[PDB]
Amino acid sequence: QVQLQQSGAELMKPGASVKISCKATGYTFSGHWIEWVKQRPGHGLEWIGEILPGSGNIHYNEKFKGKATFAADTSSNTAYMQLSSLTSEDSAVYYCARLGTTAVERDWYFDVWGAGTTVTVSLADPSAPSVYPLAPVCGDTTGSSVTLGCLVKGYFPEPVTLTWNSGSLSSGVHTFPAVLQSDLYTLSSSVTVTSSTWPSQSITCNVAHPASSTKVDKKIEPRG
Amino acid sequence: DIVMTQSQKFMSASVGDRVSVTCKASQNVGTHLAWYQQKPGQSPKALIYSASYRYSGVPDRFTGSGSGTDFTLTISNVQSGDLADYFCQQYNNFPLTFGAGTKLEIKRADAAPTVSIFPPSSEQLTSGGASVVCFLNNFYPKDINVKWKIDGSERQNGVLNSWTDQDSKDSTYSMSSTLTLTRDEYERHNSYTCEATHKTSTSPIVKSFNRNEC
Repeated sequence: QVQLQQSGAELMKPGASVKISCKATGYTFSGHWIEWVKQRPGHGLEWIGEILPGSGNIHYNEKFKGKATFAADTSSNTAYMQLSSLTSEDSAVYYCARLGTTAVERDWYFDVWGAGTTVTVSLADPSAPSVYPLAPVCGDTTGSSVTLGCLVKGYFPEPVTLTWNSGSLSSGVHTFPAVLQSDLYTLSSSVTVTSSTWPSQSITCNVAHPASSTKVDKKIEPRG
Repeated sequence: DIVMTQSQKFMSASVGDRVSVTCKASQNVGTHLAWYQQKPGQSPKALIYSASYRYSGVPDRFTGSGSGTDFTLTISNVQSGDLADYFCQQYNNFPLTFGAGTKLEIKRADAAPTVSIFPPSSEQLTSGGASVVCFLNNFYPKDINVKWKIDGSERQNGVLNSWTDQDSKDSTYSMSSTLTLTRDEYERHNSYTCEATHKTSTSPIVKSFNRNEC
């Protein structure tokens, strides 16, 4: 199956440069253009440029003239984009995509996309999250179901990964988008289970913050 | 650059309905236009190229029309899986430019929010903080209002809210609201109240607790 695999997330301080990759399988790597696109949160997609592996032909958007350059290694079926002199406005998700095969009509659309590579550029320093259990009010729980929560406060940068009971709890989960205040993020997640399931059976949120190399498990305890 | 404008940010349709997404180009691009579908978190896929030609494998429920500057993607017999973002792309001139996208919402039956309030954990209080969290889960339609009360009087500052995308399984929306005080402030009051107002009732859904209880 035709596929584009992009490299993992990057956290860079401004002024640095970053080089992300895009491995293409399985087709004739030199028979299609590789395209590069940028998506900042709150903005539409921006076209960066394109490269034809093998021939080495390159085209770039003028808005990225001195910012992005492309390369394609035909022996490894891998395309590369490098970004120089990074600033806050370079923080975005970057997609590689294959330019569909076209004839005289010049139908220049993308027929396969990579999953994207997140680049975060900031001078704020990584901070590990505090993970806080949300147990229901000491009072009653009349209903047939009970909702528990997990509050992930004061971390940077995005993202965190949150699961419940190591992922074996997926129904009834709402993980809410993080909110930014000052230079720190806060994230909440709720899980709703049958009243007979908790507290008789344990419930734990599992939080991973790769940028700080941190993992936290918090078992939700009844308050009394 | 040629600016591609999708003036509708959201749209709603019932299963079986017919709905249309519009895309406006700032200059004449003839028929050189493509449409894409991007499901949440998933990789975008091509639907239409050359304004009206379906990409291979795309159901015939997807039709495209227009040429010059005004383009329309029409989705007939809307299905559950069609819950996604749709955006256009011009390729009449380089640099290629895209529209900002239009999210398709699925209509469903009205549903009041399920409200839960949570006091600050003893862990957070140990560090001098005190966040009160209120979940408002699985309601429809998306518009909702949250009001915090401390000792019976409204409280506005220190509140941060977060909303989910439409759930792909039951088509509801959820919201999280967090009131953050210092421990010093938090221990100077007794009653903390979360109040949810939703079109399904003039009476707000009220969840509350007292620092007394246990």
